[PDB]
Amino acid sequence: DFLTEAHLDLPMEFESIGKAGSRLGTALAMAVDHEINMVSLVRNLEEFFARESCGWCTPCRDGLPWSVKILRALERGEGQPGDIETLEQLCRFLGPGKTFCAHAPGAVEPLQSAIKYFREEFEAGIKQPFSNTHLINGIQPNLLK
Amino acid sequence: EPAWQTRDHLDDPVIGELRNRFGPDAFTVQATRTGVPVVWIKREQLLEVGDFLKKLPKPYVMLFDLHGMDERLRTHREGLPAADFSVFYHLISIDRNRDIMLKVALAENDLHVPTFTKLFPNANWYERETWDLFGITFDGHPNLRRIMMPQTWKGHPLRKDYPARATEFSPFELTKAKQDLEMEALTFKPEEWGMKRGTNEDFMFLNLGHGAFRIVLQLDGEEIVDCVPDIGYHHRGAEKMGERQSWHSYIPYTDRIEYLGGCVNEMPYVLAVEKLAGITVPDRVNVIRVMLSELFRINSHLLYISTFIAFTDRQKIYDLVEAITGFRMHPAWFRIGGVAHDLPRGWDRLLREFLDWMPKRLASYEKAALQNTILKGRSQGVAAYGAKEALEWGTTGAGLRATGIDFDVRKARPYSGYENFDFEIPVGGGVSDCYTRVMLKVEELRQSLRILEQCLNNMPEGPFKADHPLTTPPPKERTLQHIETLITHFLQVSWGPVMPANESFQMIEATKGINSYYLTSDGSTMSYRTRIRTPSYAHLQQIPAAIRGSLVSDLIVYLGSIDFVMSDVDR
Amino acid sequence: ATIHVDGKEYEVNGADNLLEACLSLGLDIPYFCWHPALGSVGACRQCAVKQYQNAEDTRGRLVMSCMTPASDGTFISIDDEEAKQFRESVVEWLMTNHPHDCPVCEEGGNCHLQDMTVMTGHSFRRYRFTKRTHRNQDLGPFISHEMNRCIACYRCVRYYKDYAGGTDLGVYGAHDNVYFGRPEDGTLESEFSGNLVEICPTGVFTDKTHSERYNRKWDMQFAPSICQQCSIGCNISPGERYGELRRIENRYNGTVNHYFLCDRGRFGYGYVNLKDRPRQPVQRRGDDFITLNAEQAMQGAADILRQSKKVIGIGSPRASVESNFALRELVGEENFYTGIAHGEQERLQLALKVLREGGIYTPALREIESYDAVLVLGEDVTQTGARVALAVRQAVKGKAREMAAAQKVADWQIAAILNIGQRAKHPLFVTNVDDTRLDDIAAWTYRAPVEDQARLGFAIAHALDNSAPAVDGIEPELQSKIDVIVQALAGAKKPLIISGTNAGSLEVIQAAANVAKALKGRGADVGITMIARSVNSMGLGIMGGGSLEEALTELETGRADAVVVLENDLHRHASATRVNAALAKAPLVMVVDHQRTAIMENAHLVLSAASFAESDGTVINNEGRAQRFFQVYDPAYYDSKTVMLESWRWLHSLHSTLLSREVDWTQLDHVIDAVVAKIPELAGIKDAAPDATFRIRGQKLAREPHRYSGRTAMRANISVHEPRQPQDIDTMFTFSMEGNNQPTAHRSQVPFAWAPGWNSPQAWNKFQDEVGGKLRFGDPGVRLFETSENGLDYFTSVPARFQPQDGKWRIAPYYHLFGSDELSQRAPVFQSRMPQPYIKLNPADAAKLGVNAGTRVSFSYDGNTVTLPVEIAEGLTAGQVGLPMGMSGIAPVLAGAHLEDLKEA
Amino acid sequence: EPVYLPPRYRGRIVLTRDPDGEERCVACNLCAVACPVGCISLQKAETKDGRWYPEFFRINFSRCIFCGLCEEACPTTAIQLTPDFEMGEYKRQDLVYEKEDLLISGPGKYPEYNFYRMAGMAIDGKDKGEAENEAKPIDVKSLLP
Ligand code: SF4
Ligand code: SF4
Ligand code: SF4
Ligand code: SF4
Ligand code: SF4
Ligand code: SF4
Ligand code: FES
Ligand SMILES: [Ca+2]
Repeated sequence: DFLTEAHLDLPMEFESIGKAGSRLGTALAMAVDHEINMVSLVRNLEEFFARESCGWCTPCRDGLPWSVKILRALERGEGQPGDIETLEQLCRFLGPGKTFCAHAPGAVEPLQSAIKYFREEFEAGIKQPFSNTHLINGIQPNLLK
Repeated sequence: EPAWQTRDHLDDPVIGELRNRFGPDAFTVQATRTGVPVVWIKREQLLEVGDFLKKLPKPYVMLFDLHGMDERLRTHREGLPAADFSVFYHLISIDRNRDIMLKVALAENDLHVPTFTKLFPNANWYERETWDLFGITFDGHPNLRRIMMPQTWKGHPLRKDYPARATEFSPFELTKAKQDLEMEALTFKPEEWGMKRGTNEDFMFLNLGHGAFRIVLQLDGEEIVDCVPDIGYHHRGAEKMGERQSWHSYIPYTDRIEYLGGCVNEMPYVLAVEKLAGITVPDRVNVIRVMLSELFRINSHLLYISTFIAFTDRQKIYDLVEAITGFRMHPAWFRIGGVAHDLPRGWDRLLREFLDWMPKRLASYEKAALQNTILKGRSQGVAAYGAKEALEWGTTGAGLRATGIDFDVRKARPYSGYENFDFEIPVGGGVSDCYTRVMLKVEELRQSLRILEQCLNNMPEGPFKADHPLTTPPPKERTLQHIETLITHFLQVSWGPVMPANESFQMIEATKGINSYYLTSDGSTMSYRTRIRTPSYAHLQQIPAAIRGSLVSDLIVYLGSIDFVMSDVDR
Repeated sequence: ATIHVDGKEYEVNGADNLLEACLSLGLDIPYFCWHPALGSVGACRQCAVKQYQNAEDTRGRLVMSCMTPASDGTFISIDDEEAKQFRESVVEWLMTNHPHDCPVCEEGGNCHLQDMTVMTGHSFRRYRFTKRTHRNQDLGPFISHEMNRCIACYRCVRYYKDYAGGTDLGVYGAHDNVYFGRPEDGTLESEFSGNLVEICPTGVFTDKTHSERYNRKWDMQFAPSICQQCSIGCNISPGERYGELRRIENRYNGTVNHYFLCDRGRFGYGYVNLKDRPRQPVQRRGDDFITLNAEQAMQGAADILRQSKKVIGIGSPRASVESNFALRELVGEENFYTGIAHGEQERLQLALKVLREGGIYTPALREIESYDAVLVLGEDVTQTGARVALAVRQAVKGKAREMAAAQKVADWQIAAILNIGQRAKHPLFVTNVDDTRLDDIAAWTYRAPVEDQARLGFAIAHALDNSAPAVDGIEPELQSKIDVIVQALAGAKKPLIISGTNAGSLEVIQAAANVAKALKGRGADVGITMIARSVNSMGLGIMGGGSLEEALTELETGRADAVVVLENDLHRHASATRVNAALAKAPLVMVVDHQRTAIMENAHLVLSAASFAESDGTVINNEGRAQRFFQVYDPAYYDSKTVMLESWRWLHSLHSTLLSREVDWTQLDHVIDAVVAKIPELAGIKDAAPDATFRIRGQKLAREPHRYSGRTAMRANISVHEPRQPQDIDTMFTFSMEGNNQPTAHRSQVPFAWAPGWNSPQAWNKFQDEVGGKLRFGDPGVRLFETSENGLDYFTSVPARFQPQDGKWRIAPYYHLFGSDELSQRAPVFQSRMPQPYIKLNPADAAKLGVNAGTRVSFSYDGNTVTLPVEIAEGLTAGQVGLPMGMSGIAPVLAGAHLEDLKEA
Repeated sequence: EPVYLPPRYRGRIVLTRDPDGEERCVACNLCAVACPVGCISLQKAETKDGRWYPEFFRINFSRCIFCGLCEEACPTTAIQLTPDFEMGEYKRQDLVYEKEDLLISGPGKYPEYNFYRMAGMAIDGKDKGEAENEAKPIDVKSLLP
């Protein structure tokens, strides 16, 4: 998980970082400066995690590319309503115990931490109205409210 | 807690009263989606329970329905007593505005129930039909003969081992049936019909020729002493078709019951299927369904008033319905979860042109009805009954409200958002003759035009199909574009939608009274049981008890005054 | 164990996983990657339930029900909102890349993915991005490949590799571009590749033969039948549409063929749909062929039979028990001859004597998978009884199963089992004239002539028990390998000896009986399996009768002047010149057959019999199991002039017209009662299936699904008036959907599996008592005989070793799953899969002949010189020449014969 | 005077073509199973390029109740009910309309829809990945991770 400047005073232990919403991990921390857009960073992370999937289990194999495509759309300014909630549901349903191994929980940890802290950049990615269906001429669409 | 939630209705006061009277172990309360407390009674306590319900402080006064069910192939019978067959009794209390369904379980080797003709006289025809179609005997019945099939019929067609489809035609049996129809007047035996004192010897037996049916008449000169109407000439086996079509593909058959109704007959079926499916439809669906049902009710009422005493008004309605649905008589347009299409661009223009042109026609109809002294001399005072006679015979609709009993389904038990529309219910005096019924139908025509004005004026914007996964079929543009919608459409039009196993019920105010669909799902893609209660059945059974001592012309006028069709009677 | 699902208490097996336990209770949990026969892996992540620590736990945790044991005091929720949400999410993630293909997909209406998409409640797409796509492969004539529809559930590779043992199907690639197929374009090599069309829950692997004449599942007319393509008797669901046989689906039988067929029985049904079949009785008058109806054909045949002095009847192992018995009644018991040769009959009756008198219990096909050691003697099991080869593979994997059970690893956790038992497997010892397809898992393979295989069997029996006759001249290295076999067979708890009549040696069967008797003498739980040649070979053996040679002798000597040939072409059991001369000598030949055979040119009357699709009957397994097969469709429903009756119906009416000069189209149960009255050893066939009066609460059993389409249009081009529904007086089934096919109905004959919400072959879970067990009220079929109380004696006729003599060439039989069977090789889709006619030679013999690989040599057998191209076989022994049995010009009766004048053409 | 029929009017049934001029029917048999009367009968054939089409197609119009459920069930919009009611016949056998009596030369009421532009199955003129919302097939031997 990403952590903020307020978390910088925590001792690098398993228990202290675990109580902060992250894991100590390999203890090799990486510093993100203010010039780095969080949506592009998380897009890079999810692109890595999606293409390093082994393909065995459905949530990682077919739910990390969905997050990658959403983050590419938000990075291009082509996001649509539903995208951030789809990212949050992908974070929820790729957690521990939902996938075969721990590649996908660790994959979606930066995503949920970035949506939790830097939600403004993700929300600024959304610019288009939602549409995944073209008009068929003789058929009147069912206008769901 | 939606309206379609499975309930047991243990908070109903009838359950506490029955428990305090008969003991807690006397009956089994079943959880259904019928909206009704369904209790299973022992066969030996059945007349006692019926007599107890008849004498409550707000008594159950009307036997709404009585029929059978073949429970042999029903697998999901959890929480139910062991039954090979069952007989259900739907009883309606109007003062309480409640109803109860008693169920009697029967083994295959002992198919006989005590009769209700000493409590509710419409049980006569109901028990005759239950005997004809299921083979269940009712002990004490005055004449338990076949009512739907001919008397020389082998087997009981609503049993689960009886094949639904048509057997091979034979000219052999055809010429036998022709030769017994030629010799029927020569060999008329007046106890194969329930008659008595057959040839006094001044009495004459004739047969008379809204559908074609026979009625045997017993005459003292020109006075009617007794009559029995011979029905079943219009029997189509619609309930059997309910057991042999998918839930989606049974809709045209629902149209062809009460053929003047159209969408009015469509409505209770899709409402009961949506109760089975756990579907709540949006407001645009509710308003579309109300608008189409009121258009067809206006059409049926205009035909009834024109018959009793025209072509332009029904033509305008038929063009509007043809533009919306693609068909005039049997639109087949209501769907499970919504309607088949959205409203066409230009529906409001046609409805506004129909509503701006109708009130002057209504004023003309009221002039031709309430100012016609020849009609006011020919019609009133003849074939008249009060509230007590209408309640005990299951009379609904214009006759019941013409007896002064303020009972309409659209107000007492609202459905499809009828409580959002402001409309009045006309109720007459204490006398239900031809004249009062006709003026009640005229006032209902006025109120239906009010409902149509409210449908036109504030029509909701939104979907014409529900968001539910069981909406059959799904919206066509998503079907043609999206693979999961294509999958749902594929399996919903081929194998059929799977309704989870439950029992549902919906009663509506049809054009001729109260029409109800009682649907039993065994968890499959077809109906396990489709019970259709139609008002023309109960209205036709009241004909012998209403013209005792009238003349044959008075019988003809009475037949004209009752709004009925033979498809509604026989289904 | 005790589990609580959504607050309801259930009693289950604690050794099962929660998915199979909950499916056995009728609860619906969506699943893709789990199969009852393949075990649990946890790939698809679809079967999520919510587990709680105890009764007073509310938060829970999503667990995967196929990887969770159904232990005692378990608390799960299927209908939890989070579990339902996650299962819908898994379906959604699968749907993100799935092609918009359902109208043009052969799996539609039969698709497990369609069913689970509907069941999870997912019908709204919110994915707007692109779908991944894949190129397709060419997998041969039987399987059609469409990788777009794949959901990466790994069932195909798990089945084809871990279960069927095939080697040319795999998974390639990575993250979301995983590809399931062959490493290159080409035909799938496994004999059980056809079961991929039912293992795969999507439309990736589909029946190409059915795709040629596709119809949806709701449009089929199904019947429960028995596969006719060898002796194993696998239960099938043949389904027809518009008067032609369309598909062979697997019919679940927890005792025989549970989930799987072989490719021969699945794809060699196409002889039924041939357009040159007899469809009407035809009488030869001069050079004219007069078409008759049933009545005048019976009258003319009866008059000719009455004016003749002796009438003989030649049956077949193709025909049912009822048909062979009807011929036996028509011609007389002493005049009835089995249509097989004398040597084939001798081997068949020895196999029957070993089965029903040897005192060793013969296992069912399912029970073969529980034996601890397997010795296969002479029988090429993969090419003649293929499902026995698959069951042998499972029994071989039993060792890894035992090793994993020793470490307290559950039986469904197949990956842990395969990891613990790395390459350890139960001992398998096969013998053949060359290499087999079981050599990859065989602990030892012996390539030798049939005499030397029999001698190895006799030596194994002598080393197991010294009372068995000894074999002299065993080489020290062969004696060491015999000692290896003896140490493996003696230490096994459950040894199994498999042999059969296809090896062409009586002594191989005697040696197998000797090994089984020696193992039984040591107290071992030994079983013996015999592979017969045809579908009703053991039934024809139990019925008995003279050989084909005796019938030809009667015809040639003139003692018989009328011959009735039932479902026999007579060229696969005798020489064609002798058969042709003997049938040309007879003044009446009457062939009751459903296929245009070569003996119909000499025939004076041809009765258009019905095949298994157009007829009812009983056939006897290779293990002695009587099984009923029911008629699929009425042949006369579309073509009104088709007179294609059951063979026993023809023969019973011919007998009645010979006796009392009136036709009598009887009923099937009358013929069955006649069989069980006249032949007491066939009395078990009465209980094979119930009679025609059997009802489920008063209604017959439905042959076609309840949503059957086209009722008032499928025959409208012939006549707009709808004909009468065909009447089935013979069986409890009706030729309509006005009937019962409920999964909870008290029957054992299920025409097809369908439940509301389960339109796929996964609907079989509803028809079973526990999933992967038996059918809910028992499997169909009945064993004719029990295990005898007393055994046989040791066979002391030990043959001498094979001596390769100059000029002669011992014909070594090679069998092919596609080509050795007669009717299946007539099916037009098999000619692509058929091997080319190749005569196999040793390198030494071919070098002596001056012949290399591919050049054509000519040899004369029975005065007939034929030419075949030479294939070099290293595994063959010198002095032997390899021939493919059952192909064109090579009768299976040549197995063991000698050859003359093998020279280059 | 001629009778006016609205565009939704449920009359004589036709099989239509796509904008390319080929018949829209893929012989999926959904219309036949959705027919409550069972008066549709057809058979699937395939072209050399793998295009599914009806080998024959027949409608028993003496049985047909003109309910429009087949058109509603068609997922290619091939089968349509057109505003035409003049179908009286001398013989009932002539009321069985074969494919030559049903296949019109145009798209009917739906002027643009093409099911084979949306299906993933490869036909002639549409290779793999050339349909709507479909990426090009990535070869499994690709150098990219
Ligand atoms: S979470 Fe692990 S097991 Fe699942 S696909 Fe990803 S890398 Fe493979
Ligand atoms: S595999 Fe199933 S869901 Fe996919 S296209 Fe075929 S029928 Fe449709
Ligand atoms: S090809 Fe079929 S069985 Fe194999 S992984 Fe894909 S969907 Fe599963
Ligand atoms: S093993 Fe034999 S009986 Fe079974 S499917 Fe194959 S050919 Fe048929
Ligand atoms: S309109 Fe209705 S009855 Fe006519 S072919 Fe179509 S589905 Fe069948
Ligand atoms: S539903 Fe449409 S595409 Fe499918 S078979 Fe019928 S007309 Fe053809
Ligand atoms: S069935 Fe359990 S995860 Fe696939
Ligand atoms: Ca038969």
